[PDB]
Amino acid sequence: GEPVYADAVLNGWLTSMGLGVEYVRAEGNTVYYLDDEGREVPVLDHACGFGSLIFGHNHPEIIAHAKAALDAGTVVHAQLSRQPRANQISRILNDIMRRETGRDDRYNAIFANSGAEANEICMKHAELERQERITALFAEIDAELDTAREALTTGTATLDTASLPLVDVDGVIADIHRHNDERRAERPLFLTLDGSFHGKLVGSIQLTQNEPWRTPFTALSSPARFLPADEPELIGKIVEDERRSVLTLSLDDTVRVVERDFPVVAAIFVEPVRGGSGMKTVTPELAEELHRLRDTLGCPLVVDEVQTGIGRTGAFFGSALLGIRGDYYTLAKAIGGGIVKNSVALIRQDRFLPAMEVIHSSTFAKDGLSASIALKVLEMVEADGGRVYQRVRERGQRLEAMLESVRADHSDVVSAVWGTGLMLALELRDQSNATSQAIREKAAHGFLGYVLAGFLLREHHIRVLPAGPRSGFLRFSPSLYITDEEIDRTETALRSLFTALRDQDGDRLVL
Amino acid sequence: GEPVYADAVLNGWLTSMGLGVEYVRAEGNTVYYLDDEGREVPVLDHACGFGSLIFGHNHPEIIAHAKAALDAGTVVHAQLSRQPRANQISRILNDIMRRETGRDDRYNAIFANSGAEANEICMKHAELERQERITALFAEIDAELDTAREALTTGTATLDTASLPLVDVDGVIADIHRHNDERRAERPLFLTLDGSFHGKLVGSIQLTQNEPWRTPFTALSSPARFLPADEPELIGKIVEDERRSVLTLSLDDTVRVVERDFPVVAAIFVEPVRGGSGMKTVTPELAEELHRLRDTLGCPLVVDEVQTGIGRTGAFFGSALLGIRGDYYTLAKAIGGGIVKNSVALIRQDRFLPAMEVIHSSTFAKDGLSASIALKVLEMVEADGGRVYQRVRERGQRLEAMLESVRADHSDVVSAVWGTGLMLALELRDQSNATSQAIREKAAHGFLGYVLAGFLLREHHIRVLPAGPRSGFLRFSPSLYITDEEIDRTETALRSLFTALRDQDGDRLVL
Ligand SMILES: Cc1ncc(COP(=O)(O)O)c(/C=N/[C@@H](C)C(=O)O)c1O
Ligand SMILES: Cc1ncc(COP(=O)(O)O)c(/C=N/[C@@H](C)C(=O)O)c1O
Repeated sequence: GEPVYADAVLNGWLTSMGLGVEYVRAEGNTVYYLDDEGREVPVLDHACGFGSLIFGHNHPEIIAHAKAALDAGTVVHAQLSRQPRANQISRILNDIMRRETGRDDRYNAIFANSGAEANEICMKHAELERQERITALFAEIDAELDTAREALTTGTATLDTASLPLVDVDGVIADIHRHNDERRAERPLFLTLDGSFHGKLVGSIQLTQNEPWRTPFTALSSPARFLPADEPELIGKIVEDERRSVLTLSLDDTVRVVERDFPVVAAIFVEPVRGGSGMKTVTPELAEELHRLRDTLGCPLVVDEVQTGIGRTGAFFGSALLGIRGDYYTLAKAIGGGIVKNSVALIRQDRFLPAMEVIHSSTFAKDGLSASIALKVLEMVEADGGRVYQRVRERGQRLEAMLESVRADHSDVVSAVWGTGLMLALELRDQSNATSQAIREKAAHGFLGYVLAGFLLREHHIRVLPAGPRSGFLRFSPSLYITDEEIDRTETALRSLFTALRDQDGDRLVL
Repeated sequence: GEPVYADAVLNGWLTSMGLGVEYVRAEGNTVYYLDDEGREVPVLDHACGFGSLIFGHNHPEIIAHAKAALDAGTVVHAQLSRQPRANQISRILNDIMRRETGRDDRYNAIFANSGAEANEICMKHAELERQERITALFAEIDAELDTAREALTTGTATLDTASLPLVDVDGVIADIHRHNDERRAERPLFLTLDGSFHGKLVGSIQLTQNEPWRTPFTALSSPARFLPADEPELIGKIVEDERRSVLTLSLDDTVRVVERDFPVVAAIFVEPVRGGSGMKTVTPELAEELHRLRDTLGCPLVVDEVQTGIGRTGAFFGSALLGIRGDYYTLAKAIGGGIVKNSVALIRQDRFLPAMEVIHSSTFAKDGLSASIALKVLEMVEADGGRVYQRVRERGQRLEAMLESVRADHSDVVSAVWGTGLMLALELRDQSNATSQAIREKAAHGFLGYVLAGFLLREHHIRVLPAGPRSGFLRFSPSLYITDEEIDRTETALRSLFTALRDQDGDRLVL
């Protein structure tokens, strides 16, 4: 009961899951904690900043580059001056996306500080595009109203009174303007997939499924409809329910009050590999439903590659690998080199509203230091003719094979292997009906994955963090330097874990 | 017409204002650009990352600490493990606020990546406190409805039908539950001051006055009522207009439908020195209106010290200097040492809802690198018995005196000096009726301050950026190492500028 100033509830909970440890140094795929005697104990990191460390902890090339930038007196804070590195970074991502998609499209870049901040840049730019669409529609409706009032007052046409349910000339027009203004000021919707994770700020959290993370904040910001990824014959009907009309007058002899489409949906968000769903890759059938939706509503499709980008899936863009044709793209995690904080929103130049370049800004965005490190990260992942993607793919295959080898012999406690390249997960079978009270209680609290992670830490010196809404998945997203030995030690560790879980050995698994 | 991938509109605009320059190196209060010959031209930086650089660009102590942290293999990405540096940082801020306010209050710290992110942590925690208050109110209304239905059905009391406008027993209760649920799901309000700047993300931008920055995004998120800072006899009426009622039944013989207060305001936000208002310090009368409002509505008062904190005003907290008694505090800018990105929300432990420690999170938040640099920044500003605050105050006084000396002789084009410590500004008199076409056109576009900044750049090698919604203020927020010579050069530069503006020399001022 001494004074505590941060992290008491968080540390209490980590301690009870068996994850109460302090890492004092990190290098490559290894984090070190101190044992009772003050010796460094090495632990294999499969979490790696939730997929921030494609090149591992404190990669010597990234550290040396950072130290060189600082020794050179890089201008970190040069707001409202020419910062050509922003353009140079966007040029490279532009060239990479052209190469990987064969599409000769150009993208404007807006930088931020976090993946949620890049996603929110896209939500704002989306809303700018919806205000454009709205101004134009309302401009046409005024024209239609002028032309219907000219026809009606002169006597060239008569108002059809069978259409009057939908609301005297001047009065019916006022009632239309009142209905339309009501509709105009209603919040927009965003469309996401079930299990979607797009960040936890006031805007982005509404785009994040995890119910305890989101539902307390529901009232603050525009909501998302979470479209059922696996049951996509239903998406069509869910978005059709969300159609909203404005009113105008239609001239033919006869004038009629008629409904016209109002743009409600600001954007569609998608993860090429679904972090909050336990690393499920978007299927071709779903990609094609999202394309239909985007073409149908004429809002942008935002591809969140905060986690899937910068080579993780064995291409630079996972959207490119899985055929998702986005309008806007977002990057963060690995672009900071595992040491700094950087993010980018790529908005197709044919859609990009130039106001955004001067009405949106951030103190720290586009800083000199994270700009230099981004150019280094892009140089490293592009080096030697794209062989780094090849290494991700071959390490990814080796590690997926091990995970499948383990599932095949422990299918009683493992349902699936999910993901691609080095963004993988094991789905754990429900343990809410477990023999051991200790396990069953943890499973019923949504903690099972954390307990099991605890086991792997204390018994095998392997750092794993769960994913998914009830910690029903074990994440494996290590560096492209993961060795065959480290993969064998992980296999050993998982056979041990899934053998104890089979045996319902609650005393060994739960403290 | 070559391909461009970022910043084309932004660079076009900076070029036309005469601010089209690239700074290649920075040290202390100096930024260097390259002249036509490729020689370094030194420029005095009065912008300093909008007040991020209390210790200047690339302070040797901060650079050396950062290089040591990187060479030690700092664990940057240790998510969901014990990170004691978070607690150690919060301990120090806690001790500093106690010392400066004499209040023995304790604060929980939640870290983020940007000032907007810290402000949005506070908006979310505010909304968590409003959901608590709402659950409790609705719990009591159910009880009052049970007790009114028991009284009415048994016959112990009769329903008074003069109260029925506000909506048969069971039917009037359903109509109350329908009204109440409607109200429950409505967006909350935030209260801010006129000219308020709190960030530009989906949540925070609604809290930011600047109309072109905000009005396009109005539909996305809960709004702010911008309270008139100078006319605070009107605030009372503005907040009273925003009162909203729920309905219940009140038992006496007689049952009556009655209105009860619904909690609508999530939070009050304030800057101790108002960045978006041209560096106006909050007056005691306004501080006391904000205290009244907070005590009256029982929502938290959030003190945004993103810009005013870490010694800028001549104390660590500007709230402490000006007697603002906040519930939550936010810090960012200087805490990154001018090289990394870090922010913190301090929430009073008596109000702090422990769910927030586990339902809110961020990939980059609380990273090892910015944590080590924060501890260094806090060591430096606290060093040698608080003499750093003394130096801010004496440098601040010297620079304010020069700005007042300049206003006194150029009161035709300068209306006021605003701010405190090293967070100062000159208010420029309106130039929309200027003789020179060139000046008048720029003033009418809101660009006057940028034009003048251009002059100071090209004619005197001084970097100044404007503040305020029509760039009607010139900001001066340099490092505590600003020399007497640099202050003299700034005086010379401003006499020159304000003499040309007096002379309406549009050919010298506008390119
Ligand atoms: C796909 C995706 N989008 C957005 C964000 C938010 O980025 P941020 O603001 O944290 O820098 C994250 C973070 N994903 C990690 C936290 C995870 O699911 O473990 C992410 O995985
Ligand atoms: C008082 C205040 N609050 C919040 C923010 C947002 O912080 P961020 O997300 O940019 O890191 C800033 C930035 N203020 C600068 C931009 C200014 O007043 O010009 C700020 O000054």
